[PDB]
Formats: sequence, structure tokens, C-alpha cells
Amino acid sequence: VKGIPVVSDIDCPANKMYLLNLDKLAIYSFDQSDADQSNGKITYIPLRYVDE
Amino acid sequence: QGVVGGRTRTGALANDTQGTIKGASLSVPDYYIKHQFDVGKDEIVNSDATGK
Repeated sequence: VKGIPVVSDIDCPANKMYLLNLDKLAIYSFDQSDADQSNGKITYIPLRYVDE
Repeated sequence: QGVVGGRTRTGALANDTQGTIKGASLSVPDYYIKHQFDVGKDEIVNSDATGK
């Protein structure tokens, strides 16, 4: 719609459509890895996602 | 202390007491002056990046 992609998903509120600015919507995670030990209990696998 | 009695030149040779040696015994106690604390591992990195 005017060059704005209209990607959809199942788990989106039903009668709504969000226009998002992805250069101004961000995900922030707290990198508390530096305070981990060096034993091996913690592993930090990066999360996997699929669009289709 | 070993009490000293005394005798004549040629008198008897009766004994006289000795001094007690007691074995004094202490022990490093099974106890501690301990102090423990639980930091949030989150707080360690957060404060390292945020403390004034």
C-alpha cells in the first residue's frame, strides 16, 4: 500500500492492521552475559524465527 | 611448682612434690563470622554500565 509491505501473521489482533516504522521500532535485550561465570552453565543460543 | 623440702647432710631422702603440666586445648570453632550476599547477575552488568 503505497510501497508499504502488508506482511501478515496469524497472531495479530483480528480486526486491526498496524502500520509500523521498523527503523523506529526496536527490540532491546539486556546483555547480562558479561556477569556470567566461565563454567559452562550458560550457553546463549540466538533465537530462531521464520517469516513463512 | 615442685615444692622443695630440704634434708640434713646425711638425713633421709624422702621425696617432695613436682609441678603439674596441663595440656591446654582450644579449637578453631566450627563457626564463621560469615557474610554472604546475592547480587542479581543483571545488576552487575547494569550497574557497571550505569553507575555514576
